[PDB]
Amino acid sequence: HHHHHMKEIDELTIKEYGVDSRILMERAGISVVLAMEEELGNLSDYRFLVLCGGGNNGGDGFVVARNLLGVVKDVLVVFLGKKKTPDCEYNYGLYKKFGGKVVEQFEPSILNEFDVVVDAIFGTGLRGEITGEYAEIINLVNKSGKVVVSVDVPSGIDSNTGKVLRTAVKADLTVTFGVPKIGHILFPGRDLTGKLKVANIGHPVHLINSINRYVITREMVRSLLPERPRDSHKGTYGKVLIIAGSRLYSGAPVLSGMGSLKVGTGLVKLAVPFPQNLIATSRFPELISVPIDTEKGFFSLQNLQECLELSKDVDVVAIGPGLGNNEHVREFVNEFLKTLEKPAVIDADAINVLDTSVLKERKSPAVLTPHPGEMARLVKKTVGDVKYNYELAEEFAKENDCVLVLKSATTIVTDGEKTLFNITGNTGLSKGGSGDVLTGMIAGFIAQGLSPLEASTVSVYLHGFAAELFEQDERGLTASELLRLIPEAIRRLK
Amino acid sequence: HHHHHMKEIDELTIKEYGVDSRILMERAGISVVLAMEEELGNLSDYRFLVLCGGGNNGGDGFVVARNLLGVVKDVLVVFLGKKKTPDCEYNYGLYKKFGGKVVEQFEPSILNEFDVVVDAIFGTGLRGEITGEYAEIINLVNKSGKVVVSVDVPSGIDSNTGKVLRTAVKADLTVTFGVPKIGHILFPGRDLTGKLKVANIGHPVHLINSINRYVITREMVRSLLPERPRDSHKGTYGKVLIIAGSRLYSGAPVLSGMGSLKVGTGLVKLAVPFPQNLIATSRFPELISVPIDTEKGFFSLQNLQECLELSKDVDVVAIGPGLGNNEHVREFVNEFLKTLEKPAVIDADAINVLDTSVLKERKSPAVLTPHPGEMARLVKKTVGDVKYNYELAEEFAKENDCVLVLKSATTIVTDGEKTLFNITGNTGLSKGGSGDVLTGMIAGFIAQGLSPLEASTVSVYLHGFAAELFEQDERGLTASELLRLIPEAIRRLK
Amino acid sequence: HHHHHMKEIDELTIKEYGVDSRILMERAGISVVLAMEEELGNLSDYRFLVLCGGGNNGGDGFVVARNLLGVVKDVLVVFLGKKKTPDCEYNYGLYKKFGGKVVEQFEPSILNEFDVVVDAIFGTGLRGEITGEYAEIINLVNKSGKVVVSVDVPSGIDSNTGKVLRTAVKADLTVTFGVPKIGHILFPGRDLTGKLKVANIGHPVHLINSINRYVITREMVRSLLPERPRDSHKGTYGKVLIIAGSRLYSGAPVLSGMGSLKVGTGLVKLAVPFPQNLIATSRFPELISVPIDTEKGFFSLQNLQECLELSKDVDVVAIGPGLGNNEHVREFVNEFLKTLEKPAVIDADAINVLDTSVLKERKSPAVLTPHPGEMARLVKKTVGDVKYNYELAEEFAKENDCVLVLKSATTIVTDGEKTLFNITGNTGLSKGGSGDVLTGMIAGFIAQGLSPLEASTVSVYLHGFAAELFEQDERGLTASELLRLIPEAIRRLK
Amino acid sequence: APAWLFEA
Amino acid sequence: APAWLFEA
Amino acid sequence: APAWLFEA
Amino acid sequence: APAWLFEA
Ligand SMILES: [K+]
Ligand SMILES: [K+]
Ligand SMILES: [K+]
Repeated sequence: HHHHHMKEIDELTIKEYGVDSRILMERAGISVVLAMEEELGNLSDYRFLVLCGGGNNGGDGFVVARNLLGVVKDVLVVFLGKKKTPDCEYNYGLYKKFGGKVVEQFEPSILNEFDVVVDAIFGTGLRGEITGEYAEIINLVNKSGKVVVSVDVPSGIDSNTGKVLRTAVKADLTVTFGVPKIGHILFPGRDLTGKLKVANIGHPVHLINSINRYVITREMVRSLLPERPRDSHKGTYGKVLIIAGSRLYSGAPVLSGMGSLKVGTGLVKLAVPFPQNLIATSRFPELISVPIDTEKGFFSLQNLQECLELSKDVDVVAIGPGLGNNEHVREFVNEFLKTLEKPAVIDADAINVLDTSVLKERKSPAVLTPHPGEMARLVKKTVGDVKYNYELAEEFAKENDCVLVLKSATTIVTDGEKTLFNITGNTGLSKGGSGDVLTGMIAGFIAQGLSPLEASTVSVYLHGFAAELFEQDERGLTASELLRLIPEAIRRLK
Repeated sequence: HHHHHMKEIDELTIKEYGVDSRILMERAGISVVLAMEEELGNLSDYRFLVLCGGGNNGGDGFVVARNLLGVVKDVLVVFLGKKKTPDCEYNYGLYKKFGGKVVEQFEPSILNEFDVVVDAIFGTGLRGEITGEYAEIINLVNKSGKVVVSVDVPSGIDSNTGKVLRTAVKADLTVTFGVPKIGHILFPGRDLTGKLKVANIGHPVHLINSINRYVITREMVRSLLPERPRDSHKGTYGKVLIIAGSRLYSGAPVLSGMGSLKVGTGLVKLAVPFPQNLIATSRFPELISVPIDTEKGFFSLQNLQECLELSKDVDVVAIGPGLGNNEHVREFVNEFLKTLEKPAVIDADAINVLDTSVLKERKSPAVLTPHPGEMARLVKKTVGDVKYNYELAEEFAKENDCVLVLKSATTIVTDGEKTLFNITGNTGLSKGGSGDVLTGMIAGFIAQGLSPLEASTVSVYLHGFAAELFEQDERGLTASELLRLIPEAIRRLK
Repeated sequence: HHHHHMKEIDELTIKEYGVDSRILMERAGISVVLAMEEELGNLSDYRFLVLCGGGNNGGDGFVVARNLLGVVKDVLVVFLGKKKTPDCEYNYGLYKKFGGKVVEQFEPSILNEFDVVVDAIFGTGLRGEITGEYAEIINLVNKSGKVVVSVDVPSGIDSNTGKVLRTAVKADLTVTFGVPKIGHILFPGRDLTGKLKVANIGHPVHLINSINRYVITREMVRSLLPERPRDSHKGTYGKVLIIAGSRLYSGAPVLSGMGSLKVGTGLVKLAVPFPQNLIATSRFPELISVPIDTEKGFFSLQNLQECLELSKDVDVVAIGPGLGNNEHVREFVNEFLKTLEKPAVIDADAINVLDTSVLKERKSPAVLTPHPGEMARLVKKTVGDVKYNYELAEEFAKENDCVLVLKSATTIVTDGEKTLFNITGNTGLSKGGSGDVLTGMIAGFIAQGLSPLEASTVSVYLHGFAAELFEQDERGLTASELLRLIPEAIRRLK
Repeated sequence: APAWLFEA
Repeated sequence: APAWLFEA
Repeated sequence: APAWLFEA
Repeated sequence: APAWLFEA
């Protein structure tokens, strides 16, 4: 049994394993204290304002406050609720019995006499937009310039989606319990989380591991990287065909091809309309760039047979970067994919012309790599409806029997059963050519023997990690430099 | 007189030079002890399990065991044979007289109480597949995670071929006597050897030097590198013509040409079908890239005369990379080589279309550089029958009066009389374009005055050494980066 | 059973353990080669002249020579004997069969064409003075300025005594087999040995450990240093009385006392004639320096009772440094020691007046610490007869039931059953006051619980080691600076 | 890196 | 210090 | 590098 | 030195 939420995990740990809810709440609060100390150093000179709601997030806040008593310069709780859950009441009682001061009125000037704000207003129990007293207070904290530490989730972020519910706390440090929440991973939530620490508060480890949606980590990618046996030859490491480019878009094939080669693929062949095919070997003569005779500079049905022939002697086919999107391309792409009995990595213009019926009838696997504009056009929805919409991505992958790689600052990788989130990268990747590289990487890892899902997982991590290794300002990163950085990213991963 | 085997060398050292066999056996075992100390440091805290067979490998093992007595934490011999050779019996007797414990029953749990396994089961006397008790024991050692030290050859490797005879020990350190064996050099044996130390155990040095098959060493390549007299001009350093490329394979000529230039050749000219010839000077304008007018993008008999004319003013001709392999190419390649009175380096598609009769009738020398798929097609055998088959390579070179460079992780270089093995390189070379570079290097060294065999020897070493100098993960190495690394490999060799 | 000599050890290893004598001889020679390489680096550029006698030392030399053939620049053996032992004949035969050149005539100019001389003329088989051809040759080698490496013992040194038998080789490096010989340890032999390496050549380890005369090593002294339990008080670490000094020799008590304190003794009291007792606390106020009222500035029988009273409350008594040596001192010393029922450390003037009958009748233990002049006067022999005479020292210790510490550059420590040799120190210790310090150290270690033999062993090692730690030229070392260095010597020993 | 309490 | 062969 | 005993 | 949890 997998478990979508910490709510189910908490309940089981209490009701079935028998851990008192108060023990979990104590472990949560002391983990916030320890995290603060790792981040601020010695706490003894700081004055803390702890903002508590009436739920168990506020209860966690009372634990924090009580544990700082007598050890820091000052502690004050502002209790912002109208009533208290039983564990919140218990820890409120402890805090007062230990000598702690609580007020129920928030005075704007109160921020002046404190150094650190502990945000324990709302956690996973947030429901609906924040207004009123709560909102004014959150807005005052965000204008204050103080150090902000959020308990579980910054108040105002929907922990299931990462959306802001009218307004939300911007934290320097967020301490979350058991596992990261989706709202720490997706934006805008990811941005408001600041530095995220995930604390073990005593849940059984197999329940924590029962979660079906994961952040892609360095350790996970290290274990998936294929082996390089010494006694090998190029065929050991697979062969990729890339069907890409047009008279309009001559550069895309080059970036995709080198993306396959830089991740260790043995042989890469491009099929590109003549004379644009010669661009590729002029820059990188280790590529094979086959000239395709076209009528007007674009792939059409007249090239169907030659592409299928070239596919026979490769392991994987990538298609789409720079193809263009007119009727002749659409007929070619769909007839080709319908007939191709090899794994396919489908990107860019091949997605824009794709008939999703074709995916349903394919026996061989596929990875699709849309950005949200492409995904939107693919399922006929708005960009705002598909962006960071992991449930829709899962549904699409399951219904069409593919892996879907929905690119954004956080990239979602899913086969419909398992969903992985990638958080490596930076804004240098928000630039033409970046996606073309990733397409090559994925096809390359598939050719080397990784499953479509594994190939996609490793590729999105390494593509973002390579961007982070760029030595100058990220806004100056281009795809050609990203390519150069891939082998360093691989070395560092090991 | 040359001597194929250590068996003949041992026999002569005993029977003709008069060294007692027991003195050789003592020198063998103490060399294992010293090697272990270099590799592990101080031996005194380790517990050693020594696995001895009934032959002289086991005898060597008894020497080892006896020499550890009283100096390490524990020593135990498991004697796995049914009888003992006379030297094995002698050293078994010494081991027991010195207080040593021997058991004849192997208990799986015995691995638990030891840190180092000394594998003295089978050496060069292995005959046939390993089964039974022997196999279970080897399989238990390979699952144990202990430090493994093999005496002479890891048990289970055929010392003449490097093949595994059903199962074999995977060693961390192999100590071999007199000379490396072929089974340390060729895979899979090379992989199972781990770190190899070659110990002098007292054979006369001229017998050791009488071996006719050698590993290519740094010192050997240093002594062969041509001189660069200060008062020189480009002609001093030779001229190469490369006949390469096609409308399909435009990059190969470029890699081959720069391979010649990076090893110090004075002038390199390519002949490449127009307009693919312009790819080369667009990347590297120091190349001459002559346009050849072809009918359909491939060399044919119509280009015979022009190529022969271009050959007149060069020292060496390389042919084959990216030519394609159709009937018109086959007629051109064979008529050209039949008529060319210059040394030829024959690679890739020129090998695929080669009529070996043509090699027999050539007055001028040739080097052929196949990978095993190409070699297989060339002699009409299976890849598995030609791979690492040095005897077949020798026979081919002798029968066709050429140098054969059979590329693999260990590359075999032979003229039929002398055979050299190259062990430099890594899996970054298992990628399209790598071979094209090597072809250029060989032609370049020939043009500078090295014999075909010497040129091939130096080139395979430096090509692999350049790969090892790549600064990031080897799987990201491409041919363009290999080219950049060649001059550093040369500097380091000096 | 203990074994005085390597001769008995070799014989047992051959005749009872069954190791062929030729295997021992091969192991000996290869150990010389390895030792030379550690000391010279790569041997390949050097020319070696090996001087072989007709015994097994020369046989070892033939092993060396043969093992250098084909690996170094040149090897020549000069065979200086009239006949050969069987193992020498065997290895002479091997050397020639391997291509080696032997001459039987030594030409003075021959030294000119070589870099290293390997001295394999005489080892432990030397008997009587060296004359004739042998002597001229040894004298020529010592005038040559070449690097000299001696096999087992430099030729001309008596391996049992360290004496030179008319003339002897001065070696840069001596490689000896199994154990150091007495002639490497005692002077002049110690000086002619140069750097000494002791090689394991395959003797059973328990036979090697059966030797009854040992060099005192760092590891041995580390294991004997007493424990310092944290919950302790000064009494834990013992109390020493020092009976020392006179109107003539006021400084000795001070050096002895501080010697006890610097090795960790808990309480030190001196008894010194008034007003000389005040010298001690003026320099080191942590000492107790009791004033003894004397008639003329020396201890006499009138002080007997007071000294015996002071002895009651201590663990050990040191007596002698600076007492003077007249009749009244002699009566006091002998009556005191006859009556004292505590361990005694007897030095300097107490030795000069000692009636050895008193040692025979004492129930309590004693350590005596003479230099050879004092030992000579004590047994009524010449200095030349007692100097480095370990057999006489053993006989004395056994007959008088004491520990004898015979001080010289190599110090001999013996109880008559076990004899230890100390080689730490330098010529800064050849200076008044050095011995006074050592006396204090010994009494201090006894007071801390070490046996007289253990105390003496640790003290002679640390006293010499402290001298070596002096930072400026050794000839400037004084006893006051030696005291300061003791605690650093202790720290370094751990 | 000790990670009983925190995953980064 | 490895000392199978030599004691210094 | 001293290599009387071992070639690497 | 942060000492909320431990005094040395
Ligand atoms: K919160
Ligand atoms: K073996
Ligand atoms: K000697």
